[PDB]
Amino acid sequence: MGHHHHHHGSPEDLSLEEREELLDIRRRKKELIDDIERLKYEIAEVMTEIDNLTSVEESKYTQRNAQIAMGRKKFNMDPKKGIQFLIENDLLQSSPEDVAQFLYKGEGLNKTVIGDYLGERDDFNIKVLQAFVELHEFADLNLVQALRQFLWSFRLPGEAQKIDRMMEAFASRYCLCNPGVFQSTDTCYVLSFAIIMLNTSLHNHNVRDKPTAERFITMNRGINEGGDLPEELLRNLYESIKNEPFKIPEDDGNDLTYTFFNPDREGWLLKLGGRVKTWKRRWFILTDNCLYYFEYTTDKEPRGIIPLENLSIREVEDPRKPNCFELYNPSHKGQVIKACKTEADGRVVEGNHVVYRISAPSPEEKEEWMKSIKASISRDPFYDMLATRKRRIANKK
Amino acid sequence: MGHHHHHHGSPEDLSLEEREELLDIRRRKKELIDDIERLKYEIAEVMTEIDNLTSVEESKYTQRNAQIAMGRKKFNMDPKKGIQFLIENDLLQSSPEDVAQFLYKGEGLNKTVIGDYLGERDDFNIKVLQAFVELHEFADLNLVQALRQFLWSFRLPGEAQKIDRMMEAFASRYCLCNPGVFQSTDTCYVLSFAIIMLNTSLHNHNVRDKPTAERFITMNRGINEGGDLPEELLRNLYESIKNEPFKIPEDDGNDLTYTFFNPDREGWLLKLGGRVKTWKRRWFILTDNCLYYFEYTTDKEPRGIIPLENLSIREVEDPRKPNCFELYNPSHKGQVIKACKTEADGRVVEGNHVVYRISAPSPEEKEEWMKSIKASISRDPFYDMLATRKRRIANKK
Ligand SMILES: O=P(O)(O)O[C@H]1[C@H](O)[C@@H](OP(=O)(O)O)[C@H](OP(=O)(O)O)[C@@H](OP(=O)(O)O)[C@H]1O
Ligand SMILES: O=P(O)(O)O[C@H]1[C@H](O)[C@@H](OP(=O)(O)O)[C@H](OP(=O)(O)O)[C@@H](OP(=O)(O)O)[C@H]1O
Repeated sequence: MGHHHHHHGSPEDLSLEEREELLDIRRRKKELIDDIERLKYEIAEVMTEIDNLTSVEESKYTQRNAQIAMGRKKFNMDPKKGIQFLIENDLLQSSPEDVAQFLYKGEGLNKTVIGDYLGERDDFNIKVLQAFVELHEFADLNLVQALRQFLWSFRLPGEAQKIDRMMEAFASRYCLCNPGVFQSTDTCYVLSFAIIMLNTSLHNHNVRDKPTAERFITMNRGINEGGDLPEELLRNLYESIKNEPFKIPEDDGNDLTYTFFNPDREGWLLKLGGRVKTWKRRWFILTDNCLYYFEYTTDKEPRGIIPLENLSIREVEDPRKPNCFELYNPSHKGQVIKACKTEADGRVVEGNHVVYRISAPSPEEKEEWMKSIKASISRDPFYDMLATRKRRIANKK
Repeated sequence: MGHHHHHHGSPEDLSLEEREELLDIRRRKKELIDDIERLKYEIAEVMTEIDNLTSVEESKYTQRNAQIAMGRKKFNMDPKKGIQFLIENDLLQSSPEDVAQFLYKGEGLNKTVIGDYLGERDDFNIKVLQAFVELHEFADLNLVQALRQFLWSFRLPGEAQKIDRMMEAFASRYCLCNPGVFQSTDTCYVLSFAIIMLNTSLHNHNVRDKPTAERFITMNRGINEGGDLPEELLRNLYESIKNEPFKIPEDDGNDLTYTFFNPDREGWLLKLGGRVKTWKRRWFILTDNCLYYFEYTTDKEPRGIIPLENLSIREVEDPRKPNCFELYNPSHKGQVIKACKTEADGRVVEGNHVVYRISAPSPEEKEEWMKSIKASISRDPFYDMLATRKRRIANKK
């Protein structure tokens, strides 16, 4: 167009050849500088070699390296003994901060053992855990970003009490680094486990219900001490996890972050009677590691309650009913399972079941129920830990 | 056995080949630098070719200001290297007095870096330090006022030997400026640290019990080479610090003047006897790596004295008493601990203890005493240096 000041060319303007040459020269100079730096480093190394360092003349590895290597192996066998060895032999200073730096570096250390050690209730270990989380720089990171760093540094212990200590230290550190984001440490803690469950949900194929961004927003309603967190904040967390699962060190495929299942379920099932083997359709609620069943969805009181403590599942083929499994106690063959139910007259009595045979409406519902029940049983101490924590999260109005 | 931290050596340097290699590397580096310079020249030529001088460009370039700024930048990263750059660029003269004036003005200089440089043991640095203190006028100022002035000029280094050199230089200067105020340099030095400790005690919220003027006065009994300083002088110093904490430049909230804590302890505990296994309530005082115990808080004469050198402490189970710990000699198992105590007849005799078992009224107090005793045993180099000066402050030679 007849105008002025308009290139109407490419996205870039015209370059001049001399300028390009100058740029190339600058690059060359930079390379030369780098080379010089490398040479200087080499010279320094040579000087160190020249210098008298105490050791013996023939040596495959050196004194410091050899001693630290054995100390790391000692740590992996028994963290308390390893730390002690390193301190005694002046390979590591005695303060919680120095020990924490050693653990954070984590060179040649088993990260499961790191987790076992940091999760101990001893006063020294508690102080190391504090310094350990202080080595994680959480300022200006969203909660997932901080979790990614933290969960690279160690492997979560199996003991519910130990998991609690470490996630409490994490949540407290996050909130101090990011003040005003969450109303309480409890909020941060519970949301953290919501993120961990979402990781399992979205990335483990054994989980069929893949929550949407909107669904995850709804699930965390009232988490902020009764209030709701910003929808944008929850979306960023959801999308980060969706895009990339938690990367776990020394991953055995058995990690909590990958196998944190929802232990709760509701729905219709048929159940076979105890002494009298009649099939009845009942509304079932799995909650608090118990299977509650009701005659009608509108009933206030359950028809019966089956504690899942000490039970396991076996699939069975039934002559009449499809998609069957049994709950049974593998330790007490032929013995009645501890449970309660209501008779026709309203009397609450003990159940007469050696086994509970259950039939699901579809193969898919069978698999869902067995997963939920197994999950509920297998991680009960941990779900209990979260439940007692969530109660203090809810506020009383 | 144990090996000494600093080792002695005989001058030997069999690394002729290595040295030669280093020299070769240096030569290569020099060549690289020359090449870089050539490249820069070429770039300049290219720039000239690019530019057409219709006139000359008016952008103020100032080589002298650039060198000044460069020198400061260098100093703040490495004080020795910044000072050498300024000298080579004719912006600073090379005498200790000239370097001292440069640091004393400290224009755009990091005050922590100034302290790092002044504290060094080098012959040149020692001379700079003396000239640096000479540029401070302490005449007609009291010790707090002189300390306010001095502590504006630099930040105290962390190392005990460096602090000592700087505070010795200060105390010497103060006493020359104000003759007759203190009977010795030692008196001035120790009182300076009493003032610093007071600043910490009054102004650091971590110190619970704030000293009164009268506590500060009595704490300093005998400091003037065996005699007391004027009551009103000590009161004036106390009142000045109480009214205004030391103002520290570039303060990070972790300055020595704010964190100079008193580790000495006192309290009632129950102790088990030696030959005769009776439990006695005794008033304990821990100071200068020794545990004293008394019948009454008002006694000057202790019931016993237990030097902590060569001892260790461990928590112990007792059949009857809770919250117990034990002093024992880790290196000589079963050996009687060197101590003295008084008998009912007034004799002083050696103790008969292989261990000193002591019961605290709470688990918390047991933990506190153990921590304090362990800290005493591990020692603190600067606490010890102050202790030494306090011992030399003496009435008669
Ligand atoms: O209703 P009828 O055909 O008489 O049979 C009943 C139902 O199957 C009960 O199920 P529900 O309680 O769900 O109604 C069952 O109790 P369980 O709940 O213990 O299975 C009874 O077991 P016994 O009481 O053990 O015979 C059985 O007698
Ligand atoms: O008071 P009685 O019951 O006679 O028993 C005394 C006290 O326990 C003493 O403690 P204290 O000195 O605090 O009064 C102790 O001295 P230690 O202070 O050395 O423990 C004596 O130890 P032996 O002297 O070793 O028996 C012990 O005989």
